[PDB]
Amino acid sequence: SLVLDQFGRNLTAAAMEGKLDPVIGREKEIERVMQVLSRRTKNNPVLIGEPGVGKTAVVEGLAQAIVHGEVPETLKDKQLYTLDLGSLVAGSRYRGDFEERLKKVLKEINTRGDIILFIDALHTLVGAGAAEGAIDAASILKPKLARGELQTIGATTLDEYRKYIEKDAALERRFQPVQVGEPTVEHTIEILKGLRDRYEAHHRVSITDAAMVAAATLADRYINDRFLPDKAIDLIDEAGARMRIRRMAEVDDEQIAEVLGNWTGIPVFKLTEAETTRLLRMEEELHKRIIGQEDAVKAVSKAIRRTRAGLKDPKRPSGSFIFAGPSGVGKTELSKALANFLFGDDDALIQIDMGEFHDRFTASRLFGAPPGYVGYEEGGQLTEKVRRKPFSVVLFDAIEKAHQEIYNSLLQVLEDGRLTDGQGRTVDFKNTVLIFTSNLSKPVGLGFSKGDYERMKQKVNDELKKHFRPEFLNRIDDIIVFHQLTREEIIRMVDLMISRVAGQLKSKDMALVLTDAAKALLAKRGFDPVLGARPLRRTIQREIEDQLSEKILFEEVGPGQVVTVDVDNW
Amino acid sequence: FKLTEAETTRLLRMEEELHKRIIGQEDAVKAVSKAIRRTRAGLKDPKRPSGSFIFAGPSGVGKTELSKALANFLFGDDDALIQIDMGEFHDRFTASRLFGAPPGYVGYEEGGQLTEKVRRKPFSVVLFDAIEKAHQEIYNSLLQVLEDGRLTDGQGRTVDFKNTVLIFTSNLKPVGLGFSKGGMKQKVNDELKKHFRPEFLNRIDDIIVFHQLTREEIIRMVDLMISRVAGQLKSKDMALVLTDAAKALLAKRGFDPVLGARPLRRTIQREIEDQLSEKILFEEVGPGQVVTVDVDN
Amino acid sequence: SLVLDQFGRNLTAAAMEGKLDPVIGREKEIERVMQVLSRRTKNNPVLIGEPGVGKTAVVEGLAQAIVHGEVPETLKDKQLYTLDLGSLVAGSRYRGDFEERLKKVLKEINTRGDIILFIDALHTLVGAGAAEGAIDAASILKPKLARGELQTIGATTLDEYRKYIEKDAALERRFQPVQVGEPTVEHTIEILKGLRDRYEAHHRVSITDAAMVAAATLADRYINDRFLPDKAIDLIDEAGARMRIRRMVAEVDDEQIAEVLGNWTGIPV
Amino acid sequence: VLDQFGRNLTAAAMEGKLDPVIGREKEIERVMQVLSRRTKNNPVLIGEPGVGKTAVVEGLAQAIVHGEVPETLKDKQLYTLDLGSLVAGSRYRGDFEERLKKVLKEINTRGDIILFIDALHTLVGAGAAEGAIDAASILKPKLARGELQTIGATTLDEYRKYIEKDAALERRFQPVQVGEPTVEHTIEILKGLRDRYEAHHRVSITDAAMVAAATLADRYINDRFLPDKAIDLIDEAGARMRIRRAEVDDEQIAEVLGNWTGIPV
Amino acid sequence: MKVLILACLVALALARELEELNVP
Ligand SMILES: Nc1ncnc2c1ncn2[C@@H]1O[C@H](COP(=O)(O)OP(=O)(O)OP(=O)(O)O)[C@@H](O)[C@H]1O
Ligand SMILES: Nc1ncnc2c1ncn2[C@@H]1O[C@H](COP(=O)(O)OP(=O)(O)OP(=O)(O)O)[C@@H](O)[C@H]1O
Ligand SMILES: Nc1ncnc2c1ncn2[C@@H]1O[C@H](COP(=O)(O)OP(=O)(O)OP(=O)(O)O)[C@@H](O)[C@H]1O
Ligand SMILES: Nc1ncnc2c1ncn2[C@@H]1O[C@H](COP(=O)(O)OP(=O)(O)OP(=O)(O)O)[C@@H](O)[C@H]1O
Ligand SMILES: Nc1ncnc2c1ncn2[C@@H]1O[C@H](COP(=O)(O)OP(=O)(O)O)[C@@H](O)[C@H]1O
Ligand SMILES: [Mg+2]
Ligand SMILES: [Mg+2]
Repeated sequence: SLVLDQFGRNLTAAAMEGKLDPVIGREKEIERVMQVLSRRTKNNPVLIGEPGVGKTAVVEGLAQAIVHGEVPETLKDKQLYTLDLGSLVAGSRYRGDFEERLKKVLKEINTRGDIILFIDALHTLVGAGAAEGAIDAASILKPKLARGELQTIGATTLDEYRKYIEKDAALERRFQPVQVGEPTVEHTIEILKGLRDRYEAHHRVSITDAAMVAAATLADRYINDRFLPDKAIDLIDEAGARMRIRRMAEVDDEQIAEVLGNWTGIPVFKLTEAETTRLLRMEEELHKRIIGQEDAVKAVSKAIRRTRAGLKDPKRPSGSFIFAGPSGVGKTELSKALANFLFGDDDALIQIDMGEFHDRFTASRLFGAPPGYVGYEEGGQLTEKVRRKPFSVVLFDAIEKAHQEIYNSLLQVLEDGRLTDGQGRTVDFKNTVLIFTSNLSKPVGLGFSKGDYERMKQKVNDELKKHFRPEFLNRIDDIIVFHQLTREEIIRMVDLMISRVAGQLKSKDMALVLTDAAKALLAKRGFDPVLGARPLRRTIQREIEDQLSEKILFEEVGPGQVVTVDVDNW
Repeated sequence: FKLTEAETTRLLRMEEELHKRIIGQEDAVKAVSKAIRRTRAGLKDPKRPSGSFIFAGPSGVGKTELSKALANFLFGDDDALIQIDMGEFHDRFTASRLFGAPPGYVGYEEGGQLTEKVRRKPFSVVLFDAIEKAHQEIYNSLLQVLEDGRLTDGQGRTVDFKNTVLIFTSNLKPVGLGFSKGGMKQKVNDELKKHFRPEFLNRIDDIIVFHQLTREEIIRMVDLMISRVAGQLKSKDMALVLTDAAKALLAKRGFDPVLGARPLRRTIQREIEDQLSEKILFEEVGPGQVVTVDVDN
Repeated sequence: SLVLDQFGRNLTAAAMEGKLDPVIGREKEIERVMQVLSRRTKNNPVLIGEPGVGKTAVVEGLAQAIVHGEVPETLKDKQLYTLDLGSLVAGSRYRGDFEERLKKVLKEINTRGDIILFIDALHTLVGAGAAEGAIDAASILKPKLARGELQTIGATTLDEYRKYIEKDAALERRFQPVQVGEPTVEHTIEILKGLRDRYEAHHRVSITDAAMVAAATLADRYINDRFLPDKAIDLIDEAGARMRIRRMVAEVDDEQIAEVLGNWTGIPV
Repeated sequence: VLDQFGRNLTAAAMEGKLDPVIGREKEIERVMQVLSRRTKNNPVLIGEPGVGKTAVVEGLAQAIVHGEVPETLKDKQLYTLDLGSLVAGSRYRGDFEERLKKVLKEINTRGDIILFIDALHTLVGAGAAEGAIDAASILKPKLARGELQTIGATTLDEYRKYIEKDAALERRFQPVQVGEPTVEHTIEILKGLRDRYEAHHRVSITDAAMVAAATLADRYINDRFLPDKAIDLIDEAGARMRIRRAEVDDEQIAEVLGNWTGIPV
Repeated sequence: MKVLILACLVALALARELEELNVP
């Protein structure tokens, strides 16, 4: 009576007092447990399942079914007890002070006769009074459990069923694996509808029927490490507690989705009017620090506007791009600009140095090492950067220097949006923007022909068909051949590159202003169609940056306003 | 168990229910539907797995999509598909992800990322996506999987791959070398003989080389991919209606024999659902309004 | 009460005594913590973050938010304890001593009900009091944390969140990962300007505003083994600790921190 | 901190039992510069084994008595601490942790303790593991608030393998590089130590012995460092003179070097 | 070059708790 009270929670009395949350659905398994409990010799259902799928809710749903009368007449009016093994070990010091107290439990179950133990965390049972080859709480129960004179529901995480129950398979015999599967999206809506009363009352805020349809769909596709009948409750309560935090109304689709935006980082909430103007102004905001490259700025702006409107495929990344073209025209400048639009900084860009994968065996940097190898404690240099940041821009910088077997690790990345690491954890790339910059010059062909962007687009498109397999270019959304930077585009890149040099001078409490004669001279000495914007970058370094670096050290230009004037031109 | 009257009719409807997702690929479906009819008629070989397939063929014609249409048929979702992405296995030593670490090494307690997926669900469709992109002795670890129907774990547990349907989607541009009339399957079959070790090919029940998606199947594929963006992604009180000239324009732009159905999918996110995503953010047509799509030119 | 005082330190009482340094910024991060703590079930946040970004400083910002009353009323008059897991393993030679000490903690928390049990280094919970035949402190707390009858803040390095909380996938469910990010440089200047009086008082030096602006920009540009809200304080300290050294007031300036950073990485700045 | 697991180096320096430290006056200032910090005031002494890292701290413990403190290191006792001696005697649970929480309780109550722990490669994994409770989990909350001043000592490899591979341990110990001394610095070490070696062995060590001990040790011995392989030569030669009995010269330290290395004559 | 590192994980050297023999 009170022997079980001081070592276990009376879960049947918790259902009479209404302390248990209403278990709506998973009643095809409550009847499955009662089919196991009504057996003769081994009547001990272990509820195995992924962590969070409601394994301990089924027994809470069972203990409610005891007092509702839903229970059959073979388990009618049976007091269920969640036996705390930690409370049995506590209060022991000496030899026998665990094993006596567990025999006090089973003497009462023999006496009282309507007791169904619930060993929550049945993996705790092995090694509970001593080691596995000694008298512990497992070895005491094993004569009782195989006879059928002790009914004991277990619940174990599936990962912890293979590690502790299956490791000593004599205990695995005494229990029946009652597979508690993860709810579907349609099933966890009506789980949330029954749980709505307990969370509307605690948070003092209403919860819309749409918000639980939202918290089921948004928890399914945008969470890929938790399980549904728990990760949907997380969106309800954190939005339920967000509403009672600010009021110290109701919970909408937007209230759920802005919780998930603060939990993953993925902007899944309905865009406000101030922000969605920037989404339509994405090209013009990307053109603030990229110049030209208009077909590429459109192409990566279409991928994000498709993502924010919610028209992207839920089983694919947000965008898969290959930035091919001549070197220096802004293949990596744009991938930093796209990572500054989405975040604010360009070190939020996941730059994968893909040129240092030239070995045919550095693919283990992308998904970690397999079991049996150090580099198993590290999940990988790519999977663990997206397990943390699911909404990312993952730049694969200069892909054409790697081996062909690094591309093959990235096939399912592009089509399925998955990349399972070596330690067995799939990582969603479904919300990343996968950029593959390829650097694939002389202003003639080889031989006799009649001929920039003309006879270069069809050239590099056939050099991607030659270097890649046609299954990789199949999975890439858009391949954008990049323009060589024209003369009128180098003039505007002077304005971009000088404004960082002048930005370096704002810390020196001065400012640099250039004349139109001098910006033209830097552009005339910085133009090269085959190497573009780095010879402009070197010209400003050779004629502006170092000559002002000397004149700072002469004290010739201190914090006064230096204007760089042309020497002579025309 | 002996089948429900509903489940008997569904399983004779198994071709025509897997054709609700797979457009075309008729001999591919009625090779993998017969393997489930063998299992459910009580004619499963109790040593051999339920099905063992190489879905070879051109990239994008439905190799992975049939493995997902099979997994949705048998389970209700394609997230019950055990998909082992074989592009991850590039060298010989990532075979310790199929069956886990041996004794005395780290990762011994986790005991495999394929064996433990099947100890939980022994009835499973196990997809080996891009099996050509594995090493030459990754799939040599599956030479007892496909006759004896079991794989010994690194911890020492033979796991029943008998009630599984194993699928090896191999991936096998225009015309080949030399003069030939017309213009193929024997090129794909014999490339498997040169790549795969013919110990592994004898254990495969059926090698199915897939078809080119014809233009009459791309028109039916337009209706399937528009049915993705409407109803699942336009639950904004928005309805997407396409005129029959608009689906004809998508089929004429998305049809290239050598790739199939991904150029159609890239066309829809270039004609339809990126122009539509500009109209939702601008709220030209917005939530609470039916979208029709007239033909552009 | 007395049971919690011998197994941990009250951070709320430490915030009354002014022993916790000011947390300038982190308003949206403490708001996320108090959002998670106000849940009905699984009201357990974890401040995951890069090592040194102020994970334990966010909770120090919470302990002085309770004293200031800037918390919501559901977290008003909470006593925030840093649970010393070493104090629980200490003197647990015999079987069931650790499990007694942990259930005595939880009996006091259910009694009072105003306890937020901050467990710094939550990766040490998996294996806490784990012996040959014992019950680890994870498996005792897992029924408490899942039902929301134990409010518990964790603080774990992202590296130490893979190896010990994602290798215990049951315990990862019981918590909520509150990503404490590496702050921007302009946020770090406000961190440093808020900590100006604590390091003025201990190093007995006046630290000018440009020195705070330098030591955030100089640390971010020239130090990569640490994170911003720490490698910037690090340059403020060895500035001022050298002035306690060489003088056995002198202002800390841009020159006083650049000569620290020059003697730090070997980079002449 | 009890005298059970270490000893008071400042009480030894007050009684003058520590070695006179000639040289390393710049390194002691860098230790005082790290110890004078409000937070993270934990100088790890990175140097090769036997370059004088304890001799930095033995000179630092003298500087507490000599009054060279920055007034935040004034009247601070400096208990050395063998971290492995707390490990020794632990086969059961809470043996290491009780003796580690006792010595941290005796710092909060006393209030002027500066621990010198050597072997910080032992710190990571002092208990069972990192997920278990080790000394690299108990010290860390107090090593970030400046409430615990621990002076470390690694090699450079132990610092790379155990601290630089440990997340959130790089930021709590601040590196102080105790370099390998030159040959003239090593002679000046020996000039300061000779009042101990001539009074312990009751011999007279000539000036020619030390200029040879700083040269022959670098010339012939490469498995071990100078400010120890040179101190050893005039140590054993004083013991060999006490055994054969008195004056040590470059002939008395000569045959001492010939004893070890494979030199027949 | 393609020489594999062989992690070689040790068995857990762990602590032991105690049953104690009661005395007056
Ligand atoms: N079928 C269900 N109906 C209602 N609520 C459910 C159901 N399944 C789970 N829950 C809810 O899930 C929350 C707790 O998680 P759950 O009970 O699923 O954990 P679990 O499956 O036992 O996982 P673990 O093994 O990690 O403890 C509670 O709010 C509980 O009400
Ligand atoms: N379109 C552009 N807009 C802005 N800056 C550009 C552009 N193209 C090049 N630059 C500048 O050129 C420099 C390097 O170019 P970027 O980082 O874009 O390399 P890339 O185009 O990937 O070429 P490659 O990888 O072949 O060097 C940067 O200073 C960048 O700002
Ligand atoms: N038979 C098909 N039925 C329906 N959709 C198809 C079919 N084939 C291709 N598609 C469309 O194109 C996509 C590509 O199909 P799938 O994923 O099966 O490619 P695959 O044939 O495995 O190619 P790969 O060689 O790249 O692996 C499908 O997800 C679908 O959107
Ligand atoms: N927002 C902030 N306001 C004030 N001080 C801050 C802030 N963030 C960090 N700090 C200070 O910077 C240091 C960060 O160390 P702290 O232990 O708080 O962070 P942590 O990332 O949890 O580190 P660890 O993982 O080592 O515990 C402390 O001195 C702290 O006071
Ligand atoms: N100034 C000094 N620098 C270095 N070692 C010194 C100095 N003065 C004395 N010693 C000697 O250093 C030794 C102490 O050990 P130490 O060199 O500190 O070892 P470790 O460098 O491995 O910590 C003793 O032999 C002591 O006499
Ligand atoms: Mg549970
Ligand atoms: Mg495929």
